[PDB]
Amino acid sequence: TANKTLSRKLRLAKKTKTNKNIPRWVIAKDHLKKTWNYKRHHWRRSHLKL
Amino acid sequence: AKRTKKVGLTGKYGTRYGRAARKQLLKIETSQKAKYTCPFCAKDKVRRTACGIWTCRSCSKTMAGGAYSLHTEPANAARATIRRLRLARE
Amino acid sequence: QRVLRRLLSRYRDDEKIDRHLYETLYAKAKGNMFKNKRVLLEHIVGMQK
Amino acid sequence: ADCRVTCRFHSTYRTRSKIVRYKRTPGNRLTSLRVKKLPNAPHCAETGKQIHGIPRVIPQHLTRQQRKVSRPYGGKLCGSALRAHILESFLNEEN
Amino acid sequence: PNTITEENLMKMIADGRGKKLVVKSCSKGRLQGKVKLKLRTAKYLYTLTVPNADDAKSIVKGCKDKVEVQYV
Amino acid sequence: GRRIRVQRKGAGSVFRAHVARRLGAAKLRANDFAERTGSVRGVVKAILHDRGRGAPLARVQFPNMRGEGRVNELFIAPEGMYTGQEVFSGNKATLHIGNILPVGNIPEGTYVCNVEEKPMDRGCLARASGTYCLVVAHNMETNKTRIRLPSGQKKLISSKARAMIGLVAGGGRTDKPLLKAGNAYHKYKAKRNCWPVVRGVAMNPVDHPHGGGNHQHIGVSSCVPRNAVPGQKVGLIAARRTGCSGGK
RNA sequence: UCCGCGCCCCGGAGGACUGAGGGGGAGACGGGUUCCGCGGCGCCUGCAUCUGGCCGCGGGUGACUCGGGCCUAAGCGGCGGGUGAAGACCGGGAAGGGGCGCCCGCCCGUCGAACGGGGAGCCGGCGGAGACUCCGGCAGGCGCGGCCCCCGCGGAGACGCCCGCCCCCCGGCGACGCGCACGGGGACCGCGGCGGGCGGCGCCCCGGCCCGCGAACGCCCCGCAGCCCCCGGACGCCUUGCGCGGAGAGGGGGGCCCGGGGGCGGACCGCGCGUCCCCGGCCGCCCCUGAAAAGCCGGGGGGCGCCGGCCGCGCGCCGUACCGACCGCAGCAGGACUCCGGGGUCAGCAGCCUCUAGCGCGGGAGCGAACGCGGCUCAGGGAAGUCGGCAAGCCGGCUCCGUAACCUCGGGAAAAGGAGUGGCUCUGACGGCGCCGGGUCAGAACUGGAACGGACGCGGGGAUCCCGACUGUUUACUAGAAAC
RNA sequence: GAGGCCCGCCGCGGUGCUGACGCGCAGAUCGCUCGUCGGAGCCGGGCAUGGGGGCGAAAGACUCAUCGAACCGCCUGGUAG
Repeated sequence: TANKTLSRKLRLAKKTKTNKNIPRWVIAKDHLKKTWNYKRHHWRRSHLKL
Repeated sequence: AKRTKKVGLTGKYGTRYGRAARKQLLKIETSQKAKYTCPFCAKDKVRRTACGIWTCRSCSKTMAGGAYSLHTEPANAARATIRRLRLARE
Repeated sequence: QRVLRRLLSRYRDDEKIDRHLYETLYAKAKGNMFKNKRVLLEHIVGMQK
Repeated sequence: ADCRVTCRFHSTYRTRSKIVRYKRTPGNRLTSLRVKKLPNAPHCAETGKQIHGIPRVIPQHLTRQQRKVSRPYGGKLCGSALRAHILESFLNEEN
Repeated sequence: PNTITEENLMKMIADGRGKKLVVKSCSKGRLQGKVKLKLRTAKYLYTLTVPNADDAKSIVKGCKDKVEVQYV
Repeated sequence: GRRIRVQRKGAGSVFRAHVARRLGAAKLRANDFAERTGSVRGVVKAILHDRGRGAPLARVQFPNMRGEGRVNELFIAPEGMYTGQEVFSGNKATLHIGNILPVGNIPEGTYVCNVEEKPMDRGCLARASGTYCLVVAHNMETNKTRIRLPSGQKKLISSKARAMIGLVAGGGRTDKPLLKAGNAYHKYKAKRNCWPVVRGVAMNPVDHPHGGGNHQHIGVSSCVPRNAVPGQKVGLIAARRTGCSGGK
């Protein structure tokens, strides 16, 4: 892992970037009512690439 | 100072391996570790590097030989034949 | 063995003993004849005389 | 009080290349210094004996005078092997 | 770093060969009462340990005024 | 039934030869013009131990006859080969141990090794430690030479077929008892995965024909026919006779 | 545990524990932001929380020198083709390249190892989070350009010194097993002195503790053993063990290699026993003989024409945080690879305490029932208990005595059995002497509730019979066996 | 200073208590006790061998908690007096 490949580092990077909650303004714009990303992951429970 | 009366270098194997095997090995392993006379430098320095391979410590000459003796008895008989047969041709 | 050999070599080098005597005393030293340097030194004096 | 140096190398596995010796730095801490495996000096083609004159350094970092011996066949042959070849060449010509 | 082979080498380098600065450190810690002139050529730092401070002054004059001289 | 161990062994995989760190294939010098009309001369550079072979192997350097370099040839070492020995290969090679000559030239009663089964085969006969073939007779009319193979069989070879004079070294290797299972392990590591051997009476009925009952017995004659199929051939193959009896 | 904004937060003070095969500090893999700072407790933290690996926000991984990349290993893919209904599998015999007219040339790999090989990095400092990477100092490697420059010499010899290149060949280096002992370095340790700082002090105390630093690299000088030269011509030289010598000893004088030391440049003083690591010369071992290849470098012949120095300049691509966080549904008395490894007691890397460092685990009180579990002891007897001495208990360290049948003569055997052991006060031995080290082995007094391997660690033994010779191996998760 | 030698540490196995555990710490652990500990040793990485096949110091053992023939999908909503 410390000796990561570039391809692997870039796929893992997107997961950190997309691990974000719905922006509060987007909930107001879309009148979403349900307020949770669901695609969000936690390092201990998630098994990315498994 | 005579540490063992009958078993020689076979005292290494303790009481295991039987009596017949330890008697054969006594003779075989005495020959394997023996210092033989260099056919070239006439010095008793030849020792066995590997099976069939014997090297003179002083002469530095490496010679093909029997596995446990520098010279096998068949081979000495063969040498005598070739020498006589070669002389017969010439 | 090192202590006995050190004394024997110096005596041969200083010519206190001959090299034949040194060889005889060096073989005796290897054979455990001399328990300590004092016994060697005493035997050397006796052999010399 | 606690001279635990840790590991200078990328991996902890201690192979022949990964050996460290410890000294004291000017800042009073124990240090790990890689011990490079000394290259063998050249050996005689006949006799296999370390040729004299050439030090046990990679010949890439040696310089020509230090990686050569001033004799015909200086590096390949030792002065006894070369003398033997000189004698045989002349003697065989006589017969 | 290396030790310059006397003032003859030191000044030959300081006169024509690459030279940047000659730093005169003075008697640090009183281990020695000598003064150390150190020249930074491109390749190495060369140091002349001068037993007498007066001896260093004449050597400093030999160094061209193009070489920067600092005293410490 | 499972494919039996002999069936599995022929599919390569784990039962292949442990050929790593082996010197090379021991063979005679290639038949060439200077070996057909003349004798080439080679010096024994080194007598060395092959990994899987008890017999020592000798590296003999010959001149390149098609170039300016030198050719290194690995041969089985006949007993008496020394570092610096000048061996000769060719039709006119002299009768000395380590010289390779066609067997028609070789007198009868001579002990030879690494004999060629057929002309220019690079040697296929007596190659194991202490083994030797004997020149028995020369048939000049047919240009064929009878030799006594190490098994005591006699074969007619070509007079052209070449042989190296001398017993192959390492003789008496089998006399020393292995003594321990350990020594067998070491020897077999160098050769291939053929050890340890489990008796088929010990195995289950699925694993082996001898299989397993309540009393650990073959249960049918061990003697199997020559036309038995691959799974069936497990006992004594086409035994002309069986039992320990004196004679011959 | 006490006190303090007082939470299991945090700080100070007491008492502990993990105890250098650490509950210590780091890597490989695997996770993939868990890292760090600020705020927060809605969730989770199986009690609580003001805590946090949780939630929100804003950041964080810097390389000519370290690793990838590169080379090859086991292996795998590729190959005019061969074959199979194909999918696809199998594979040298085929007009298979190279700077270059010429000339030379049978024929794969820019696959495969962040543990093998490899051109070269060290110290000091800095940040909230990182460092062989930043910054400062100081080097080394490998190119490229500018400029100057020019192709051998010395010694009796081993070789020395003041550096040519290409092809074609012949080599060398890379490049290598295991072990007992022995020697030499480095670090670690310990004990003195000395200089600086503490603590305790009822009594003593120059007796306790804490610190006293020196890297890579550049020169110079040494360096055991080993190998070699030259004179010369022998039972001598030597190791712990060996070994060695008319195929040339000893002796004398030299050359070379030695992961090393000292001096100087970078820039506290001694002394000893161990430990640990590396290294050296040996010796033992094998039906076991302990990888390869890029890359680099000699030599011979040929052809040709340099080398060097100084001064500039450059070095791309990727990895780089953190891990008590990995994998088992879980922050699961479950596993999981390495690196460094202080002191005392001791044969010990054992056990038992401790320095450094870490730290107080899915919770607290009260009570002192039965019963269970983990222990401790028990009069007299001593296996009468039980299917069977199951379980416990006995024994045990060292020293010296003293040991039977039997045997494959090696064993049995620690057979069986006995005796001693503490502390003090001395006396011998044993090296390197004036000196100056040693820490073992003996011996003697004197003492002590009749005590001593005073904890700890640490065989109970003997006589038989059956079976398998033996060391091994096995039904992962009911059979370790006489089975294999 | 020899040995598939012996005692014994980590390691690697797993004997007995027919101990704890058995709505566990755990879909095989925990505690003592024990076998071994220079060797037919042990461990990591790469690699090969694939399902009637492999691999097996043989126990029908092992092949991702699955084995006297793995798992996944499909035939298949197979058939059943």
